Amino acid sequence: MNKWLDLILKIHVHPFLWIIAALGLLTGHMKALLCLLLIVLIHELGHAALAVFFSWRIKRVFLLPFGGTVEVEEHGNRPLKEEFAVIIAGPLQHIWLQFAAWMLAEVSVIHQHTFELFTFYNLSILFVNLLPIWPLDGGKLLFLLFSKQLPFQKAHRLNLKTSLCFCLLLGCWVLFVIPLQISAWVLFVFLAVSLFEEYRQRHYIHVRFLLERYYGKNRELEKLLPLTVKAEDKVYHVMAEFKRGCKHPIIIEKSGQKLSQLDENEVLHAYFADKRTNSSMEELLLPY
Amino acid sequence: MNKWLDLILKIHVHPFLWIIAALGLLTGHMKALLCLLLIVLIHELGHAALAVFFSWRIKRVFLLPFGGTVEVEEHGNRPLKEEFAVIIAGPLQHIWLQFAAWMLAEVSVIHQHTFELFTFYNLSILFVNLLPIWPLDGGKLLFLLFSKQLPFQKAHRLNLKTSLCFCLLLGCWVLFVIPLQISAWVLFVFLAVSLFEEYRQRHYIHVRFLLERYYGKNRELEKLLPLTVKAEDKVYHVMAEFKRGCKHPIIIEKSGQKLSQLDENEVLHAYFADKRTNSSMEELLLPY
Amino acid sequence: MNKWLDLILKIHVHPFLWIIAALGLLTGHMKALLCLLLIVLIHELGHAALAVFFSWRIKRVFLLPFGGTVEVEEHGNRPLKEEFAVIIAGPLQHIWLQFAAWMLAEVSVIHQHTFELFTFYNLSILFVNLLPIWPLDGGKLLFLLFSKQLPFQKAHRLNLKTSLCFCLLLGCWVLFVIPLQISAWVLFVFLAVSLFEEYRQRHYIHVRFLLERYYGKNRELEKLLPLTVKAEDKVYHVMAEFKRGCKHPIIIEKSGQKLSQLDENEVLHAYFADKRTNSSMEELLLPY
Amino acid sequence: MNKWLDLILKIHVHPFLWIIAALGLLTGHMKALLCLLLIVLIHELGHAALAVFFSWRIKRVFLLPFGGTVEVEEHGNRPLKEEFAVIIAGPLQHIWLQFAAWMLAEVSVIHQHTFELFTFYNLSILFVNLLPIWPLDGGKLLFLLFSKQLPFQKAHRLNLKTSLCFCLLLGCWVLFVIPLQISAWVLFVFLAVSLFEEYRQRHYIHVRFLLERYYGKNRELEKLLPLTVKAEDKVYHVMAEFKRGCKHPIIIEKSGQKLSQLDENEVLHAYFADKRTNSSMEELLLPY
Amino acid sequence: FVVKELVFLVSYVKNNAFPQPLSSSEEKKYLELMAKGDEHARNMLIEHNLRLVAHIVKKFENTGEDAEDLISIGTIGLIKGIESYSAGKGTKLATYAARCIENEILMHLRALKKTK
Amino acid sequence: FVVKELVFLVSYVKNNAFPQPLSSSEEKKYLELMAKGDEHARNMLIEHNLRLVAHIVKKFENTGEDAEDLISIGTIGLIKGIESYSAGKGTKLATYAARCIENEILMHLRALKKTK
Amino acid sequence: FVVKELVFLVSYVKNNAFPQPLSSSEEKKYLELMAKGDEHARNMLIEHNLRLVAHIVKKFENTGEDAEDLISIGTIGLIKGIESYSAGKGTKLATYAARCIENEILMHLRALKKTK
Amino acid sequence: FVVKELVFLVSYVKNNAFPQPLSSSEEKKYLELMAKGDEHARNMLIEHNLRLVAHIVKKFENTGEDAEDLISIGTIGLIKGIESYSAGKGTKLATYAARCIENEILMHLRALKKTK
Ligand SMILES: CCCCCCCCCCC(CCCCCCCCCC)(CO[C@H]1O[C@@H](CO)[C@H](O[C@@H]2O[C@@H](CO)[C@H](O)[C@@H](O)[C@@H]2O)[C@@H](O)[C@@H]1O)CO[C@H]1O[C@@H](CO)[C@H](O[C@@H]2O[C@@H](CO)[C@H](O)[C@@H](O)[C@@H]2O)[C@@H](O)[C@H]1O
Ligand SMILES: CCCCCCCCCCC(CCCCCCCCCC)(CO[C@H]1O[C@@H](CO)[C@H](O[C@@H]2O[C@@H](CO)[C@H](O)[C@@H](O)[C@@H]2O)[C@@H](O)[C@@H]1O)CO[C@H]1O[C@@H](CO)[C@H](O[C@@H]2O[C@@H](CO)[C@H](O)[C@@H](O)[C@@H]2O)[C@@H](O)[C@H]1O
Ligand SMILES: CCCCCCCCCCC(CCCCCCCCCC)(CO[C@H]1O[C@@H](CO)[C@H](O[C@@H]2O[C@@H](CO)[C@H](O)[C@@H](O)[C@@H]2O)[C@@H](O)[C@@H]1O)CO[C@H]1O[C@@H](CO)[C@H](O[C@@H]2O[C@@H](CO)[C@H](O)[C@@H](O)[C@@H]2O)[C@@H](O)[C@H]1O
Ligand SMILES: CCCCCCCCCCC(CCCCCCCCCC)(CO[C@H]1O[C@@H](CO)[C@H](O[C@@H]2O[C@@H](CO)[C@H](O)[C@@H](O)[C@@H]2O)[C@@H](O)[C@@H]1O)CO[C@H]1O[C@@H](CO)[C@H](O[C@@H]2O[C@@H](CO)[C@H](O)[C@@H](O)[C@@H]2O)[C@@H](O)[C@H]1O
Ligand SMILES: CCCCCCCCCCCCCCCC(=O)OC[C@H](COP(=O)(O)OCCN)OC(=O)CCCCCCCCCCCCCCC
Ligand SMILES: CCCCCCCCCCCCCCCC(=O)OC[C@H](COP(=O)(O)OCCN)OC(=O)CCCCCCCCCCCCCCC
Repeated sequence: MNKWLDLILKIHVHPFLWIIAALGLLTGHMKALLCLLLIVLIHELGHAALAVFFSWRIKRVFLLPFGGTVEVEEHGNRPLKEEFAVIIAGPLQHIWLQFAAWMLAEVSVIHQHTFELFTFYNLSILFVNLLPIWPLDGGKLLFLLFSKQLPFQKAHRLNLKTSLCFCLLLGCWVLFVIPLQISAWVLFVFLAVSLFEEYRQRHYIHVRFLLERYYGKNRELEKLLPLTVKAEDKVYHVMAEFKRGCKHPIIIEKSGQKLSQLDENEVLHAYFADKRTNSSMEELLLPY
Repeated sequence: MNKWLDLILKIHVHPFLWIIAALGLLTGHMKALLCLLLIVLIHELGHAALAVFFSWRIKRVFLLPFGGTVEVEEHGNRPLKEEFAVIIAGPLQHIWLQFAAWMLAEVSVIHQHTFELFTFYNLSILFVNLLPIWPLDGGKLLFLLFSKQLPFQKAHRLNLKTSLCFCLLLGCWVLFVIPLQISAWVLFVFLAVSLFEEYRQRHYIHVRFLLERYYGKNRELEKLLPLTVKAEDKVYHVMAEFKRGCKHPIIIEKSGQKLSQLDENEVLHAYFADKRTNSSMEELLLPY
Repeated sequence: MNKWLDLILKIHVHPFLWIIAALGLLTGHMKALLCLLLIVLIHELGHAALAVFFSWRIKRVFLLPFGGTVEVEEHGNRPLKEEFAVIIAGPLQHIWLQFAAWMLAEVSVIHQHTFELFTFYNLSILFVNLLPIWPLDGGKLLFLLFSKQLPFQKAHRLNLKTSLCFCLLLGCWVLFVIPLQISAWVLFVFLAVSLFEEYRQRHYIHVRFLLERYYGKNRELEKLLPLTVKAEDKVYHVMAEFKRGCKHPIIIEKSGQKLSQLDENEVLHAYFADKRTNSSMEELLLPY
Repeated sequence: MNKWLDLILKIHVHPFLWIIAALGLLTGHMKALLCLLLIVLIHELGHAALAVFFSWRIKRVFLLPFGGTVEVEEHGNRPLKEEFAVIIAGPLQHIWLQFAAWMLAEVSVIHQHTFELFTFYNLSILFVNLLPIWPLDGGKLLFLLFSKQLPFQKAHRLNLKTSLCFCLLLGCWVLFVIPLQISAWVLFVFLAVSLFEEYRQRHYIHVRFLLERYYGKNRELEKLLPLTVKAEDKVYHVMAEFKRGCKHPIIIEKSGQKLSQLDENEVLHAYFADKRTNSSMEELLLPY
Repeated sequence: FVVKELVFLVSYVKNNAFPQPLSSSEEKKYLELMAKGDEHARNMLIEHNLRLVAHIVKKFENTGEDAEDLISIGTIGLIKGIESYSAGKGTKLATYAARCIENEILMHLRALKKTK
Repeated sequence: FVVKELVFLVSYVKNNAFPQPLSSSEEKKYLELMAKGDEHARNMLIEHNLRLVAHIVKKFENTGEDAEDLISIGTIGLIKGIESYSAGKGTKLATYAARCIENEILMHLRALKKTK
Repeated sequence: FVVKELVFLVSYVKNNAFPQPLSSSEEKKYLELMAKGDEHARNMLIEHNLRLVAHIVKKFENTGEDAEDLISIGTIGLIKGIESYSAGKGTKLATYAARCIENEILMHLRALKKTK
Repeated sequence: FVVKELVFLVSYVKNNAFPQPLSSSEEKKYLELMAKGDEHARNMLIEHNLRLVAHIVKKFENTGEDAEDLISIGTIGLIKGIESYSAGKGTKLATYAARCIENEILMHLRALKKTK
């Protein structure tokens, strides 16, 4: 994949990482630094490769002073299978690192006391990054299950609540057990900041999802599930009852006895074409 | 007078070296930083001085995080003696550096322990900078030795083969035998990168050499060595069998019989000015 | 809901505080930096919260090298109760801060020596921030006490005189008695600068107060207090004898004889809308 | 002087001075810092005031991390008396600082152990800045005497030579006596850099001097000294024999017997008007 | 046990909310494709200009109205401006889009004020 | 005795006097509500524009007048400008208000000179 | 035994291949000396312009030709362009040389195609 | 003795060689005064443009000639450009002065080459 090579060629680095490397060079902690850099770099390259395969919109691979990120540009507009396969490509890749390390140690290329450090760091990083807090990698795995079981908005809110509860639990645990170990405090602050920034844009996320659902290109068409809704609610309040990766025919109820059956196409056309934002749905049966 | 000041106005410092020095000052590594900086600076000032004296086109005296470099713009241009004098100026300053250090330590200005470290670093750098790997200083001396016995193209191919073999052996040793030694991985990677970049540009050097040869106006004519050619190969194969600093009369062989000698200047004139290329010497024997 | 988050997106940090904290971390002053920062941050968040609740126009929560500041844009505008509630919110958080610190130290999370330093700093800051010097917190309470008894202009002059006298006494003490104490010279200079800047702008406050009074639309009418005036002074001297939160019917004295009461709204209307200034009340008694 | 107040209002400060002040604040060396800042600030304000009095072209008053400077914009184009009075205004001013310190100590405003530190620092700074090295303040006092005794160019060159010799002597003294005390090394490198930068622009300095001498506004017209020159030298070579603050009528010699008497006006007009730069002077008697 | 040293490092994928603004050549290609007729190109053109809607909504604060309806009206204005854009005038697309956003918000605000 | 270990610090509320200038969106809304009827919009418009008079009065300094009358008539001129604004002519409110207040102060100066 | 305390370091001379482009003053002087007669000026002019053919040859890649012939024909075209420069037409030497070299390579390619 | 603590601080006056470039209003005043006739204004105008002489002289290096005569010729060119400047064309003074210096240097170089 040529695009993969182009992505590898233009990896950016934060300035503080150079200072950390210089400090570690003049003290003698270079082996651990190289181990951590290699682990993080491969973990991120797996995500980058599986994102390029599906032809997403990757912008930049980054190396923070406390890890690395891949800055993709897709939020809530892709099928569930792709957003699961891209996420799972990270943790499912430490296995071959472990196997290669074991083989190299057995051949006696590297000493015994080096093989232990690599295994410890590898397993520790995997277990830490498997935690169920947004964004990490457990939160983005629980959110998919929630969205498969619940509509988009309710799943989003429940994810936010559970992530916040777990973040406070982790903070309390850190405070009572180990006030030291700066890395824990940095991780906690990063989690809190990221949670706040994500919570600040729920409406824009929902808007992106709805506009994606409008120009649907019929990606591997799915089943149809009808909705029992009365003709007394707002159209925006019923638009918030759409399930990801499914089709939702509308059943209109008027005074106990249903009137007719409506599809997503005409209501979506009315909302994004007739300038009727939040008027009503009682006249959607006969618009004009 | 003024050329030396102009040279002094050319020194540049890499940004990473500033951070290296700033962190080294605080940690306590000060008795070695001055020694390393002084040794590198003098070793490069020797090259700069004997390059300025012979009227070469200096560009910088850039100082790198892992050593120093001076940049000129003369590849395969100047005669053999100039290049030999410029190159040999490097591994000579160490003698007077050691003599001055011993004199300064005899009158007890520097403690005995300091004297050991300086001479250790001096000898180490002097012996490392003599390895037969391009570019360093051993490789360039070997190239100068080859250029005085073999044609230029063969002398530029065999050097590239030998340096590659030596670099591969060094890389195998430093990766699979010695434990870590972060200061040697940088050397190996830099050597490999420089060798690859030099290999990728093997034709521009030849064309520059030919252009320089054509534009010599009685530039101290020297040893004459006639050469013989056959009717099979074109003029390009004839041009490849040229030696540095020698004029080569060419014998035209008309399938066993020899007509007369062929001047080099007329061959170059037909190749460049008369534009009479893409032809064999049979066409050259019967020009317009 | 959302207003508190909007408030959170208003905090700014002075550049010098970053350097102060960075140097303090390395030297070993870490058990005091957190205490000072936390105390200041809560003491200001109290003001910010009870200013946001009453619908005031916040601008920043700027944090200074020698303390913190919150900036509003309401000078002599809001009623007495609002300003009293906003001001008193400062010297109240210290009670629950001390209670929480004692509770946290009783279950042995923080060592006994740490508890002493925190309560020392808490009481010191609380008692320093109650001095009767403008602006601080004591000066504003004294200003409220003066305003609830005296006309506005006299209450703004007497406060500015008293604060000047107190600041001069403090400056004399700190310069000629106590040895150095660099942390007090900053306080003295800041107090003097703020007092001078506030003295230089004594007319815009009055005109803003008059404009606010004129543009009240039955803004919870309250205690009525009629006033008497004479034929000598103009309308400006009549306007200066107004009290905060009171409506003052005016008696027109025709050299001993009283005609009738004069409404405040008509006086303000003639002053601003009817353009009828630069005249005495005799002209007002006989308008167009 | 309003311009003096304007100069005081816009004093610039180097960023590293803030870091030095922050480091001093967190360690406890504030008294010495304030003493040094006060001494340097007053020493520079004296220069600024005496420069403003004569209506020079001041640009900016600066505070380096190792002292302060005043960046005037006049070089070799002013009468000797002004360039002496401006220079002497610095050292002639520590006297009143010493007297005020003594009086304050006697009144018992400050303790005994503070009065000693101020006197030590004051006298030490004066003695250090009285050294005869360009630029400092002894070099700019010796250069005036040299220019009064010798022509401009010769005085400039002799000043440069003596300053360089004294700089090397000081460097050797520092190396043999106290290798430590970073301040000495900073002063030494600053002196070397300043000497080099000044030596780089001798021709431009001379050009400015000659241009000022052309449009002479007759500033307190002075004596006249004739020059014995033969009509066989270049005009630019005889232009280099002009004494500062004097008039130099020209006596032209042709083969032992002088021809006539020439003034500076006509030769200078020929040089800067007739485009005759470096042809000759034998035809200056009858130009055209 | 070994809790004293863990080094909590992070590795994840960051989902941007608003994609960064797009260049000129391929945006002209997008408009040409839309003129030919394609829904996907229209979708990309719309979703690459949500930053303008974000700024217009945030600077229209200090009014008390909730953000959901304002965001919806801004999106409607943006889609109307993109669909009805005319390249013959000779102005940048972003300015026309922002002006359409402002006009639509003012038009809805007038009706809201009339209603209440 | 306890001194030399105090660290004084400070926390206050810093009531500003001149509100920051309005952005390019609130002025049109305030003008529209004023047209449909809102005195609070007029109050905000005449309060957010008090920065100009501060330099206007100081520019008429060193002439022998107490600042009280100058500032009062400057606010009067600001009311003049706000009340009689016609924004359709294609100009900024700031320059109109500045012209009106300077004309008002010039009228006061002429009247004072005639009376004296 | 002595290793782990070496610090290797390096010092070399790094002969460049393409000289840096001439400034806006030396080209006119070299052209004038060439006009009055100087072959060294021609040598410097043809040496300070190798980057042009360096990118031109790579631009004519993936077509099935060896690099030696392409670089030789590019240098020949560069000599063509530099020899017959007429700077009075109001253009830069770089674009004239690039046009000359690309045209000469096109001539070579057409000749090769006709022969084949 | 007490040599161990001295703190070598510096305090001096810095003489700039080339004064920093001047603004527009007072330079127009300087040209107006020169048109009226004044030597001091001409001196200031000349000495405020020595930076150009510095740059054009330093970029004319790589020729072997000494710097004294080049500096003198640059000053002569600058003074000739200042004296003969015409404001009717409608161009910046600095560009005209630089072009005059370049022309003077080229003319003197051609004369030196012819007389060599
Ligand atoms: C353009 C010029 C550039 C110059 C750069 C700055 C030069 C600064 C030199 C820094 C440097 C080499 C760094 C090379 C990196 C360059 C490669 C660049 C790559 C760029 C990407 C030289 O350090 C030397 O300095 C000497 C002077 O102090 C000292 O040796 C003298 O010997 C006596 C004999 O007489 C003298 O009597 C006496 O005075 C000195 O004892 C030692 O400090 C040391 O030998 C640091 O060395 C490092 O080695 C490693 C062990 O491999 C050490 O690791 C750790 O050691 C234990 C202690 O924690 C730990 O327990 C352990 O966990 C860990 O193993 C480090 O600690 C560190 O020591
Ligand atoms: C994008 C990549 C990002 C990579 C970041 C840097 C990664 C580099 C890791 C650096 C680091 C972890 C600390 C991380 C904190 C930074 C968190 C980053 C957040 C950024 C905001 C190495 O930690 C490991 O390094 C290994 C090196 O060999 C060693 O393991 C060994 O290997 C094999 C040998 O036999 C064995 O098999 C294995 O059993 C061994 O254990 C051990 O040092 C350790 O395991 C630093 O070590 C830390 O531990 C100790 C000293 O040890 C220090 O305590 C100090 O002690 C006092 C005496 O001085 C000080 O007075 C005091 O101050 C402080 O109490 C710490 O202060 C810190 O120095
Ligand atoms: C928006 C928030 C801003 C917060 C800023 C950062 C806050 C950092 C605080 C820094 C700071 C005050 C600095 C105030 C400046 C602020 C004014 C701003 C002006 C801006 C322009 C507080 O320092 C306190 O910190 C405490 C915690 O460590 C310690 O006291 C605790 O008490 C126990 C009781 O229980 C605890 O048990 C125990 O744990 C601690 O011992 C001490 O360090 C100290 O009391 C530093 O104090 C300084 O005092 C001066 C003596 O006047 C000292 O001078 C020197 O002392 C000798 C030792 O060298 C020298 O020999 C001598 O030569 C020199 O006299 C300094 O040394 C330094 O100490
Ligand atoms: C624009 C203004 C610029 C101002 C610049 C800063 C000016 C501030 C001066 C700061 C400074 C001079 C050093 C200057 C070096 C920087 C040069 C600047 C070049 C910039 C590139 C103060 O020096 C004076 O400060 C006075 C404060 O009171 C004290 O005087 C007393 O006052 C009265 C009391 O009774 C009495 O009457 C009087 O008799 C007393 O003497 C003394 O400290 C001293 O006289 C720093 O002190 C220095 O000395 C010693 C510790 O003392 C330190 O040695 C360290 O010791 C080891 C144990 O830790 C360390 O392990 C090691 O590391 C180091 O060996 C030094 O390292 C440094 O700390
Ligand atoms: C694709 C990327 C490679 C992924 C896997 C490679 C790394 C696995 C873990 C090894 C330890 C991490 C090294 C960090 C530095 C360090 O810790 O030490 C570095 C150790 C030091 O050895 P020593 O000082 O302990 O003893 C020294 C006793 N002589 O030298 C190394 O190892 C160098 C790396 C191995 C060299 C080969 C490079 C990779 C070739 C391909 C690998 C095999 C591919 C699969 C084969 C089927
Ligand atoms: C115009 C500028 C003034 C120039 C001269 C003033 C300074 C002279 C030197 C004094 C020491 C330097 C102070 C640095 C800080 C320090 O070192 O300590 C600072 C000392 C601490 O005193 P303490 O802790 O030792 O004892 C404490 C025992 N109570 O308090 C000061 O002094 C403050 C400065 C004096 C206050 C008055 C300000 C100046 C008024 C005018 C001065 C007189 C003018 C002439 C009168 C005829």
